[PDB]
Formats: sequence, structure tokens, C-alpha cells
Amino acid sequence: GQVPVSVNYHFSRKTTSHVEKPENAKRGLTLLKQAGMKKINFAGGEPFLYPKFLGEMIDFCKETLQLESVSIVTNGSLVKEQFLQKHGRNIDILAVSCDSFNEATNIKIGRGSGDNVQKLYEIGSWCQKYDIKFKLNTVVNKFNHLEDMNDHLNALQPFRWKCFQVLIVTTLRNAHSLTISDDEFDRFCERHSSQTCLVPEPNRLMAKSYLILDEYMRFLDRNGQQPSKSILEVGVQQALQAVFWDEEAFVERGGIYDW
Repeated sequence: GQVPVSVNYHFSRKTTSHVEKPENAKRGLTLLKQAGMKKINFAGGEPFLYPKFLGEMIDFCKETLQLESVSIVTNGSLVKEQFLQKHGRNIDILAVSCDSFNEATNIKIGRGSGDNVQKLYEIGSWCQKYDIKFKLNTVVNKFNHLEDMNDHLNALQPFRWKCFQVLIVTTLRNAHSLTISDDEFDRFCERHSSQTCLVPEPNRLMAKSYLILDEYMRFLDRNGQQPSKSILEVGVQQALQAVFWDEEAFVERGGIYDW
């Protein structure tokens, strides 16, 4: 460390929850830039629950820090067109997490009830109006691994469709009651082979260099836990050693269900 090119800033957690003051976050992200950060991704709580902060920090990252890439991950429920217009010049990628187009499937995963589907189409279209790359994030699990989505994906034309094989971390067993074999996962990917945006990520080979910065601007370790002290306190490289930072061990948590 040097930090990876990309850092995932989970600036609030899933009353309500702690969020950094804008001056402090502005300072933390500056530290990250000086340490090698070029791309930022706002996750994981639900960023559009806090649009004034999201908007301030998007502008700051693109205008002041001149970052190559500014991404957001969202369930899409609270995205309104006024935000994308006010800030779209500064947002490169908006990823919407969508696991199913069936209301029943969604309820069973722990998300519903729908109908989410028209809102997704609204967002996809606002993305082209405001020059935002439109990405879809899907976790393939016991409940959606037989679903056919080609029609909806042909309509939505994301520039990237990332499909993660579910992985659960540990009275539960309603985990192994949710895993899928690699064959089931592959049969989902083939079922959508006609789909050029499709980027599969199986458990056998997860993306590396995946670093999470939490709502106190602390890093998490290779398991999503044992946070360092905030970079605001000990700075970037000392906080990296505090969490045993190693590019190859920090796999992507996007497909993971952290329980």
C-alpha cells in the first residue's frame, strides 16, 4: 500500500446510522487520492438515502480530486431524475442491484415485494440522457438460478451485467439452503450466452484488490471485519497494514452474503 486504483466507500451502513461530516469525508478522500486512488465507488448502505452527501462527494471527487471514475451502487428504489441531472456530469457508472424480475423470487431472496421492474427501465433511460454508464449487478442463488432474463436484458441494454455466484459466510443452514453448484451457475450463464454485457464471476475465481472503506473511513480486512482505525486518524498506509492488506487476498464481496 499504495491503495488500489479503486476504493469502495461504504459511507453508511445497512435514527439511523453514522455518516461522516462532509469536511471530514472530503479530507479522507483527499488522503486516498494522494495515496494512489483513481476510481471511487459509493456503496453499500443505500447511497440515495443520503443524497445531499452523495451529491457533495460525487462533485468533490470528479471536480476537485479529478478522479478517473466515480461509480454508485444502488437498489434504484430512491433514485430520482433530478439527482442524475444535477450530478450526472460527474457520475461515470450507476450500478443497480437487481436479482430477479419475478415478484415471488424477489420476496424469497429478502428484497420484495416488487414491482421494481418499471423503475429499472426508468433508470436505464435516465442513464443515457445524462451520459451515465448503466450497469446491472445480479447474485445468482437458489431462487433465481433457473430464471430467464434475456428479454428484460435485451430491453435494458446495460453496458455491463455482472453476475455473481452466491457465497454465504457463517441455526442458519438457510445458507446451504441457498448455495448453487458451479454447474447450476454455469447453466445460468449459458442460458444468457446471447448477452454481450454478461460478465460472470464464479466463486472459484473472484476479482481481487477489493478494498472497503467503511462509514468511519476505516478499512476492512480480507473478511469484511476487524476494521483499522480511521484513515483520518492514522492515515492510509498505516491503516492498510492494520488490516493485512494484500491484493490477492482481498476478494470481491459483491457476491457475498455477509452474515
